[PDB]
Amino acid sequence: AVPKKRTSIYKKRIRKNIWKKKGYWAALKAFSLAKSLSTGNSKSFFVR
Amino acid sequence: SVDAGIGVMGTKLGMMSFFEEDGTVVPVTVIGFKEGNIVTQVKTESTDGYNAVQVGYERLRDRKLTMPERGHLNKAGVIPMRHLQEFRLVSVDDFTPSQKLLFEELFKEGDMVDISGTTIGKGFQGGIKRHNFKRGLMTHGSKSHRALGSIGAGTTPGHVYKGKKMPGRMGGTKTKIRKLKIMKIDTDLRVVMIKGAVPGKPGNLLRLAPAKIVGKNIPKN
Amino acid sequence: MKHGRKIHRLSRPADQRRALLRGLTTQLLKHGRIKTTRAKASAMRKYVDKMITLAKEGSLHKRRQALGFIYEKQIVHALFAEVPERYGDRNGGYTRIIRTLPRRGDNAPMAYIELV
Amino acid sequence: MIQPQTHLNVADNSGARELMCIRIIGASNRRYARIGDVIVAVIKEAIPNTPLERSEVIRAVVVRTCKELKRDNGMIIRYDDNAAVIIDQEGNPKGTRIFGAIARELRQKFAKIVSLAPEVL
Amino acid sequence: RVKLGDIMGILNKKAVHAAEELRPVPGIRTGDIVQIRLEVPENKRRLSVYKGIVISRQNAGIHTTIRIRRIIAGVGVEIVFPLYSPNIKEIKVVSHRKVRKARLYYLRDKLPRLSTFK
RNA sequence: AGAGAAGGUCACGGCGAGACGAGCCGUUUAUCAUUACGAUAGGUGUCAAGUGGAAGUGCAGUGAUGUAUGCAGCUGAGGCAUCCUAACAGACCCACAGACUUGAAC
RNA sequence: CAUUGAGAGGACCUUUCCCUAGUACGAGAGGACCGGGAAGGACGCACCUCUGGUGUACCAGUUAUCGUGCCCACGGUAAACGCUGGGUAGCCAAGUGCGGAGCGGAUAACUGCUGAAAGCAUCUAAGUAGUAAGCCCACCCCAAGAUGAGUGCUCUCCUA
RNA sequence: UUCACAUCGACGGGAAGGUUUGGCACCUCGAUGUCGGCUCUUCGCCACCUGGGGCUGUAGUAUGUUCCAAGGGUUGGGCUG
RNA sequence: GACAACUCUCUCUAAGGAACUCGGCAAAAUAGCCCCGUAACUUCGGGAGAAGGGGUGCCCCCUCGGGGGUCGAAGU
Ligand SMILES: [Mg+2]
Ligand SMILES: [Mg+2]
Ligand SMILES: [Mg+2]
Ligand SMILES: [Mg+2]
Ligand SMILES: [Mg+2]
Ligand SMILES: [Mg+2]
Ligand SMILES: [Mg+2]
Ligand SMILES: [Mg+2]
Ligand SMILES: [Mg+2]
Ligand SMILES: [Mg+2]
Ligand SMILES: [Mg+2]
Ligand SMILES: [Mg+2]
Ligand SMILES: [Mg+2]
Ligand SMILES: [Mg+2]
Ligand SMILES: [Mg+2]
Ligand SMILES: [Mg+2]
Ligand SMILES: [Mg+2]
Ligand SMILES: [Mg+2]
Ligand SMILES: [Mg+2]
Ligand SMILES: [Mg+2]
Ligand SMILES: [Mg+2]
Ligand SMILES: [Mg+2]
Ligand SMILES: [Mg+2]
Ligand SMILES: [Mg+2]
Ligand SMILES: [Mg+2]
Ligand SMILES: [Mg+2]
Ligand SMILES: [Mg+2]
Ligand SMILES: [Mg+2]
Ligand SMILES: [Mg+2]
Ligand SMILES: [Mg+2]
Ligand SMILES: [Mg+2]
Ligand SMILES: [Mg+2]
Ligand SMILES: [Mg+2]
Ligand SMILES: [Mg+2]
Ligand SMILES: [Mg+2]
Ligand SMILES: [Mg+2]
Ligand SMILES: [Mg+2]
Ligand SMILES: [Mg+2]
Ligand SMILES: [Mg+2]
Ligand SMILES: [Mg+2]
Ligand SMILES: [Mg+2]
Ligand SMILES: [Mg+2]
Ligand SMILES: [Mg+2]
Ligand SMILES: [Mg+2]
Ligand SMILES: [Mg+2]
Ligand SMILES: [Mg+2]
Ligand SMILES: [Mg+2]
Ligand SMILES: [Mg+2]
Ligand SMILES: [Mg+2]
Ligand SMILES: [Mg+2]
Ligand SMILES: [Mg+2]
Ligand SMILES: [Mg+2]
Ligand SMILES: [Mg+2]
Ligand SMILES: [Mg+2]
Ligand SMILES: [Mg+2]
Ligand SMILES: [Mg+2]
Ligand SMILES: [Mg+2]
Ligand SMILES: [Mg+2]
Ligand SMILES: [Mg+2]
Ligand SMILES: [Mg+2]
Ligand SMILES: [Mg+2]
Ligand SMILES: [Mg+2]
Ligand SMILES: [Mg+2]
Ligand SMILES: [Mg+2]
Ligand SMILES: [Mg+2]
Ligand SMILES: [Mg+2]
Ligand SMILES: [Mg+2]
Ligand SMILES: [Mg+2]
Ligand SMILES: [Mg+2]
Ligand SMILES: [Mg+2]
Ligand SMILES: [Mg+2]
Ligand SMILES: [Mg+2]
Ligand SMILES: [Mg+2]
Ligand SMILES: [Mg+2]
Ligand SMILES: [Mg+2]
Ligand SMILES: [Mg+2]
Ligand SMILES: [Mg+2]
Ligand SMILES: [Mg+2]
Repeated sequence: AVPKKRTSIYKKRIRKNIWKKKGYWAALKAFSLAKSLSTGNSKSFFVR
Repeated sequence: SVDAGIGVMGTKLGMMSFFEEDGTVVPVTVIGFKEGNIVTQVKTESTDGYNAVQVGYERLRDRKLTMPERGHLNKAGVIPMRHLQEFRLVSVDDFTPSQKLLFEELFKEGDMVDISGTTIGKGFQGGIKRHNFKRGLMTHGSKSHRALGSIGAGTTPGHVYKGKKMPGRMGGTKTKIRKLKIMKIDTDLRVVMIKGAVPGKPGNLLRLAPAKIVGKNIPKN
Repeated sequence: MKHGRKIHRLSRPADQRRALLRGLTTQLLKHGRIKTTRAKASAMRKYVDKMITLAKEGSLHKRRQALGFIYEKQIVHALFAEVPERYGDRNGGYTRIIRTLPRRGDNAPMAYIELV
Repeated sequence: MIQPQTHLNVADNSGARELMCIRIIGASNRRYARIGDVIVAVIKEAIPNTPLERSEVIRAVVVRTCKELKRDNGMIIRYDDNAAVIIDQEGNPKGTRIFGAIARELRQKFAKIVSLAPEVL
Repeated sequence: RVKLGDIMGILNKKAVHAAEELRPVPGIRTGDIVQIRLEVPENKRRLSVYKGIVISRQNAGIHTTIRIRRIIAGVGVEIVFPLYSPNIKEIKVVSHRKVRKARLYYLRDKLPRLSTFK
């Protein structure tokens, strides 16, 4: 099956923005993790 | 769906076999209970628009409950409970918030019950398993096998129908098993033995009501 | 599906996964602490503990059962020396799992499994 | 669990050595003959110079299965072969003497057959 | 005061002491030649006697099961008895056979000789 | 603007829930002294269950092998106990007494 | 948190046999309507106590061969079990349960009662009575994105 | 047997349908393609069974014909492209 | 990593056993070795490994194949 038409500019921008939103949730995990290693109290975690 | 009588809730403990004097073996589900089956709230036709009684079931540590809910059970004067449910009657005069139900007083022997529960989730299931589709030919040349088949007619109508049966998620739902029978009640262990299967694996949550018989327990319409 | 199938697959077939686990535990007993993937660690717990609990009893029977798991004899004998000393009071639970930064190559979650 | 094309041994005098089942009767649209069901069979092998000729269409009742019969005692029964007994449309066995064990589960519909039996289970 | 998993196990132990009280049940394993007497719901006069070898024993609770094989009139019959059943009256070990398995299912493929009793 | 409402998401231990999200349960593991609610997972200990008689050492035998020690040994995806490991450290969103009109009441 | 239910779906299926009664009916041979009772079929909803299937978690035999120094004993390989014999939990059916209820409502055909237009008659023009596996409610799941976004209980709105 | 109209209904007439064999050539030619099975539907009613009826040349059982009714059902094989 | 549908490469499947299908297509079955036995038909070469049956592991003993023992559900 092929694409009978070509995908319009704006719709494509919406789909790719959806794929860019996962970056937002990743940035939240990363931030929380940083604030956890920034106290040096975690015994479950280790860095070198 | 007005319900005949008050029901209680219970936990499915799993099945065993149970003899009768003449050596008839009946398989039975054993339904245990926990601290609960307390009337929480009562709803009058005036106030709520209809007649119903809300029973709570499972006890719980206080922390685990949320502030709105805890406030809901403080208004009752009852202990903290995990599951609330509603039974819908035609006459609510016998019930007062904080009252307690005993399943020994609502269920005798040889009585008919109705067991509602949640089903085992089987996940995302194919056409075969979910709808009993016959499977196509396994060997002479055929490439189909467990596949769905054709899903509609030709140019006309030229789209698939609503509700046309397809692979999707199977199980994991409120199911009601009508007209069961109570074989034996044990006071010592506070347990009820019911002939046959009830939905869900042990540790489930069940709802038992006295059976709705469409002629004689219910409003005619 | 799986309901109540409790085993760790590690994305390997049975044969390889067995051999993998044997290997990883001889490493753990030889070095005392190692770095792996969180999955491999969580899977490896059971077999570590099997070996330790094995050596707590010490019988020629038990020792033969350990020899037929671990790859290197030397490590097994060392175990049957050390363990009654080091673990005598600990009733179960001989491993620590301390997780870390993920791997650069694939972003596989890592972890540090320690012989406690 | 006799079903069409199944081959059976005959349990009586009637002079059929072997039956091939073609139909189950009285069960509506069922596909399974189990013990106590009437099946239409045909004769495959016969005992020579007997009133029965091979390639005959006849009625028989299934008295033995390799599938398992469940009584209410919790008791279960499983034989080593499938066998039937050739009857009339009256319930009377054509042959007059029966081999092998049978069950008390046949006592309701067939009297004759439980009577002529060497053993009852 | 009984916790729930406890309840499920407990009910079987109660059932089995209750049944072993009325009618004590023998030590019975695979490879045991055995005679059983059933009280049939029809015929008060004679309690059915089944002889035969024990090919298997499945332990579960009140429903623990025994599988007796015997050759009868040239037709092999296996029967499955719930052990604590009220309809069983007497059960006894006639003789013991020396066997290396937990289930003799291979007795179907062997000769009739091995299933022949009484 | 500081702070972090009720609650939510994340994180962390999970599942009889699950393609992913979602759902559900947990997150210092109580006290008790008369009920029940504070063990999520793994481990360890015991129990059901399976398999079917371990290794070692004895005896018998020219030997293959049998027999005793012993319902053994292994296993235990199931129960029940016990905090021994890991549920550490924590992070993010979020708090105009609820625009305007009209009756009614006071 | 708990629910009302507009709307939407699933399901309301069918066969023998037995009482009624060898009663009506008929010279006999034959043999009922109506209403009760059981067993089945197909289909649906669950389920794992039993009977099993698989069960590359496990346990046992066993062939070839290479390891562990050698005997003993174990480990590897014989694709994704070397080959066999068993199997718990799961999942599953051939196994186990359960379902199809309504002196509810309104009709089609039809049978009717009062009864005119046509001082007779007429089931119809007024008005009504019976009655269908059909239609609609009841049964079972979903369901307030039902933007017409419902109702109920409780909770929270700090500091300067 | 009497009796056109229980059931048949000759000689002729008036229709509907659009499933047969056709006429037409409006249609697409580039890669818009015929008959059977498998799987999977769905709809029509001119009703094969199951629900209710009228008439019978319906004693009863079973029919015949017709009225309303499309909710459900409509097997497994030997033989054929 | 996880362990959905589904497709593919594979192992197994109760009772039945070609009912499948255009068609036993694909799978399953058989299999080595020694011993007994071996048809119509024939161009007298064949057919023929026809078909069909038995035996088979590991130990001792005898003769240079036979007897005795012994495990296993099953011995190329
Ligand atoms: Mg809640
Ligand atoms: Mg699931
Ligand atoms: Mg098919
Ligand atoms: Mg294919
Ligand atoms: Mg269109
Ligand atoms: Mg991969
Ligand atoms: Mg391998
Ligand atoms: Mg373990
Ligand atoms: Mg069993
Ligand atoms: Mg807050
Ligand atoms: Mg979430
Ligand atoms: Mg999580
Ligand atoms: Mg914390
Ligand atoms: Mg635990
Ligand atoms: Mg647990
Ligand atoms: Mg030994
Ligand atoms: Mg071994
Ligand atoms: Mg010696
Ligand atoms: Mg045991
Ligand atoms: Mg504690
Ligand atoms: Mg800790
Ligand atoms: Mg205001
Ligand atoms: Mg204003
Ligand atoms: Mg609701
Ligand atoms: Mg509605
Ligand atoms: Mg809508
Ligand atoms: Mg509806
Ligand atoms: Mg109805
Ligand atoms: Mg009479
Ligand atoms: Mg009737
Ligand atoms: Mg029925
Ligand atoms: Mg089962
Ligand atoms: Mg079970
Ligand atoms: Mg098996
Ligand atoms: Mg199983
Ligand atoms: Mg070497
Ligand atoms: Mg090996
Ligand atoms: Mg190698
Ligand atoms: Mg190779
Ligand atoms: Mg490999
Ligand atoms: Mg196997
Ligand atoms: Mg059933
Ligand atoms: Mg009317
Ligand atoms: Mg009339
Ligand atoms: Mg008049
Ligand atoms: Mg009149
Ligand atoms: Mg009118
Ligand atoms: Mg009516
Ligand atoms: Mg009706
Ligand atoms: Mg009906
Ligand atoms: Mg709302
Ligand atoms: Mg509005
Ligand atoms: Mg006319
Ligand atoms: Mg043209
Ligand atoms: Mg095209
Ligand atoms: Mg019509
Ligand atoms: Mg009719
Ligand atoms: Mg008629
Ligand atoms: Mg007549
Ligand atoms: Mg119809
Ligand atoms: Mg229809
Ligand atoms: Mg139809
Ligand atoms: Mg895979
Ligand atoms: Mg292979
Ligand atoms: Mg099979
Ligand atoms: Mg078989
Ligand atoms: Mg077979
Ligand atoms: Mg055969
Ligand atoms: Mg054919
Ligand atoms: Mg043929
Ligand atoms: Mg065919
Ligand atoms: Mg082939
Ligand atoms: Mg092959
Ligand atoms: Mg072979
Ligand atoms: Mg040969
Ligand atoms: Mg030839
Ligand atoms: Mg041979
Ligand atoms: Mg031999």
